[PDB]
Amino acid sequence: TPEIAKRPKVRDQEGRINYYWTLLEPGDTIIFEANGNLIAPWYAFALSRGFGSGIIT
Amino acid sequence: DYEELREQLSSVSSFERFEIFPKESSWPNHTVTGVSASCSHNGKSSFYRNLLWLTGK
Amino acid sequence: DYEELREQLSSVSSFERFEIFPKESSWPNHTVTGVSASCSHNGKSSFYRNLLWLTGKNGLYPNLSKSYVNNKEKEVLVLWGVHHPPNIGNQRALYHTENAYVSVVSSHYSRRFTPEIAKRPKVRDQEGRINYYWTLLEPGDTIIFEANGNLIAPWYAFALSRGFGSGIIT
Amino acid sequence: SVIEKMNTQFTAVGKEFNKLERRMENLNKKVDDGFLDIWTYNAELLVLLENERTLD
Ligand SMILES: *[C@@H]1O[C@H](CO)[C@@H](O)[C@H](O)[C@H]1NC(C)=O
Ligand SMILES: *[C@@H]1O[C@H](CO)[C@@H](O)[C@H](O)[C@H]1NC(C)=O
Ligand SMILES: *[C@@H]1O[C@H](CO)[C@@H](O)[C@H](O)[C@H]1NC(C)=O
Ligand SMILES: *[C@@H]1O[C@H](CO)[C@@H](O)[C@H](O)[C@H]1NC(C)=O
Repeated sequence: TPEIAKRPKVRDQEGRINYYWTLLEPGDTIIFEANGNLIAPWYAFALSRGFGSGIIT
Repeated sequence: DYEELREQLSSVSSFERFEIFPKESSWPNHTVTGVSASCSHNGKSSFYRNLLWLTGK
Repeated sequence: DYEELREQLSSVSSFERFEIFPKESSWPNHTVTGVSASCSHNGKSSFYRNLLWLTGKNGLYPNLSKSYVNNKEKEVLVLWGVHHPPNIGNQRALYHTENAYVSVVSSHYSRRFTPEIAKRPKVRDQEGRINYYWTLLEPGDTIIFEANGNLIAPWYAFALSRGFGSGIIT
Repeated sequence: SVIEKMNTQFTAVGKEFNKLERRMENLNKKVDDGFLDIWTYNAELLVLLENERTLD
């Protein structure tokens, strides 16, 4: 649900967007519904897994 | 679960970006708008490439 | 997150207790009262030294809105409580509403709380409860603090001076 | 033998933790520091003992 509140201003915004995610298994289905405040997916992506890889800075 | 996502993506060797709901044809009664001022591109107000901020139409 | 707080305080070598909202001048339309019977001091009913259990004054609990700007070089630990009455009648009694909520926001987080009124087994003579919550506010950060009832406001929040080798033992 | 004994590190690269996950961060750190001190100890001790044994 939305949590409307005044925030300290960050990057000129007093509001916020939370980001959420899931990994959908092959053959699985996502039923996606909203009554507002939805930022819908685009360029969701298929994952090809492997190993030895990771994230470094 | 950002930290968890960083971990899930650590083992991804590749991926396929898909249009899931990419066009006005996926969203005939919703549009993409809302605050774009803080996610600008080369000085122009804009939105995230992989997400559709939907508002009513 | 008590266990997490015990860990955060394990590296604190010192701190400065601040009055954040200490007086009737910080709270002209709210007062400090409510159940004090179980937090007595030398036999007298009382309240926590670093927290202000606010109730309405003259029948009202105005939407509360306060903020603190951390204009210090140190991180500030802010503690709050949320009251969870044993009965709906005890919320009304403090002029808190049925739709009371607490909303705490800083540039890096937001959390919203609502009361969960329920009869509890009686503990230390109370059928209700108070949950305690906290955050560490970074230098230059601001907390916007709001409530529609059930708020136990901070007092003697404190600046943390960090170090190492320290911790908590029993 | 010394070369064969080490397990190529096809392991976690590193992990990030949240503000309220300090105990988890510290557990992970303890695990990394623990394993690091154990392996530094074992690596240096193996080399010192093997060097003394080799020269002997
Ligand atoms: C758009 O709205 C019309 C009118 O309510 C409806 O008939 C149509 O099916 C909607 N489009 C989609 C993709 O649901
Ligand atoms: C990208 O980073 C630069 C850093 O100088 C910042 O000024 C700009 O606002 C950022 N833009 C977006 C869309 O995040
Ligand atoms: C107390 O209430 C009065 C009347 O609504 C208001 O004018 C005043 O600003 C309030 N005090 C504070 C600190 O907000
Ligand atoms: C303090 O501890 C004593 C232990 O005998 C207990 O009887 C008393 O009620 C406690 N008081 C408070 C305020 O916690």
